[PDB]
Amino acid sequence: XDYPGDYCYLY
Amino acid sequence: AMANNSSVANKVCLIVIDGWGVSEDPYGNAILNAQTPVMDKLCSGNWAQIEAHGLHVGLPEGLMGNSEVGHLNIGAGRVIYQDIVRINLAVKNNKFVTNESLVDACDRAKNGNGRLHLAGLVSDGGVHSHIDHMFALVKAIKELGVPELYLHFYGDGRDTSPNSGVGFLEQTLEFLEKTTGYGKLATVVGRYYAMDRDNRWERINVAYEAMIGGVGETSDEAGVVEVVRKRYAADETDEFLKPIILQGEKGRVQNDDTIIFFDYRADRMREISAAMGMDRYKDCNSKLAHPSNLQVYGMTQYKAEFPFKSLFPPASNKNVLAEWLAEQKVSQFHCAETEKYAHVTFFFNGGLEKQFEGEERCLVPSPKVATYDLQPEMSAAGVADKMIEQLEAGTHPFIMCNFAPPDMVGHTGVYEAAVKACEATDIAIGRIYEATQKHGYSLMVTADHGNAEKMKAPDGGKHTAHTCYRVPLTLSHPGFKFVDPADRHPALCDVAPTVLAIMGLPQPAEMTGVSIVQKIKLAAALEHHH
Ligand SMILES: [Cl-]
Ligand SMILES: [Mg+2]
Ligand SMILES: [Mn+2]
Ligand SMILES: [Zn+2]
Repeated sequence: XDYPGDYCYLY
Repeated sequence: AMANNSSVANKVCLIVIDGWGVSEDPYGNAILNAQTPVMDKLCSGNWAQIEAHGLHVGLPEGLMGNSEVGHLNIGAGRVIYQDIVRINLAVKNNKFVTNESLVDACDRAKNGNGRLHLAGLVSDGGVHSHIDHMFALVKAIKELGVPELYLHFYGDGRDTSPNSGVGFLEQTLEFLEKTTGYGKLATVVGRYYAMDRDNRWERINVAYEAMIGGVGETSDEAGVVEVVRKRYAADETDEFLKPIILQGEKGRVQNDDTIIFFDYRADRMREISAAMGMDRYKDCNSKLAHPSNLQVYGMTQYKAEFPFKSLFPPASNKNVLAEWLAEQKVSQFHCAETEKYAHVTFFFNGGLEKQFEGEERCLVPSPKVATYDLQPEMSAAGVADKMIEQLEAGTHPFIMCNFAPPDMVGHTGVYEAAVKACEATDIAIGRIYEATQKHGYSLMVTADHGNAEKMKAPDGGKHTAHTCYRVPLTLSHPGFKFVDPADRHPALCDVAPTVLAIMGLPQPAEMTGVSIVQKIKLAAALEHHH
């Protein structure tokens, strides 16, 4: 959630 | 309102259905089986089916879509490449050698004491890092001519099996000796110590003291695999490896050294990197002197509050649709119920908390029930009510909403509730459509990814996940026809450019998606002439 494309965007 | 509201050629209402994919298989398909007369008509004739998963939305191949990536890509009019995909492209296309921050770090070492360090999780886990990236960094650092390079190997055993580290170690030693003939392994320590994220600074200190002062077991290239095997025989696995120290003092992080962390996942890099590159070394409470004048680089941004340069800093994401409308002095309206409010704000606007000039927001409370299968219509009716009021007012040339039920009820895995969720959503869409025709808006309906079209696994069990199916893109304006891009399937990155084309507005250079409509007149000229 901290920047667009970080690891949370995988889910 | 905003000064240029009347410059638009067409006012657009964009509906983003959450979790509504296009699948012809009727088994467990709550959309097909639900009564959906409105979408049955909107998804006929001139409509499109666009991709919302995998590389089409910047995610690794084969990965289902989701609400965060989906609203991001719809809002941005470009593919935002997820870290893994982005870095892998850089490795494939030999772009590390010209990476601005990597060149910066190598220039610092070369203009300084010549000494550079690589530190991260060494395995093929791919959750926090990948060994392939570390190998690519070593080859680029060599080509860039850095005098001295040391590797600090963090043992995994969590994203890979607990005894695989010896293999990654063997791979690394051979890569350094035979493939590059350049670079030296300096430390091995388990991620339990190096990669804590719970403010257990006594664990960080074990890794810190290994790197700074060589506190650990002395070994060398010839002996280190055997040390690890002895650790394994004593039930000390990769995640928990106590420090092993190679190269002696020269391999420690010393005054004036430069250090790159290669993990791309920030959460477990924050502590060790702040210990090295800021003031959190105090928290380690070590008797060792902290080296002066270190510079720290991260593979990605670990915290905005850190001074560290990043090899792959965040996509700037300038001129997403919401920023671009404001720059064009066109006002806008974003509406969702509680469960998807972040998605129509933070995520749609580019993955940050920013509200642009002229942007009006509307939150509709989601129902207070234990689980949403108990009220499958959720608050779709309220969202439609708020959109209809904006259509009647005519204030905003671009309005958009989210409909939550298909996704949120889909996650309960209750098929009959999912059917009702889709029926209520279709009713709401119909009411918005009638209002757009009355009040002079063009309606476009899409989705952020699928879900409710697949409620059953093949064995008959519940399917509670998003999908890889395409999503619809509809358009009520009969002056345009859909046309696919030349070289790829259409995708969520094409929605915003298409909106702008219909609205008669310019497309910013930062939107590298393409409009996937064509005016009939222009298609007619292209036909009769080409
Ligand atoms: Cl960008
Ligand atoms: Mg149906
Ligand atoms: Mn979901
Ligand atoms: Zn979603």
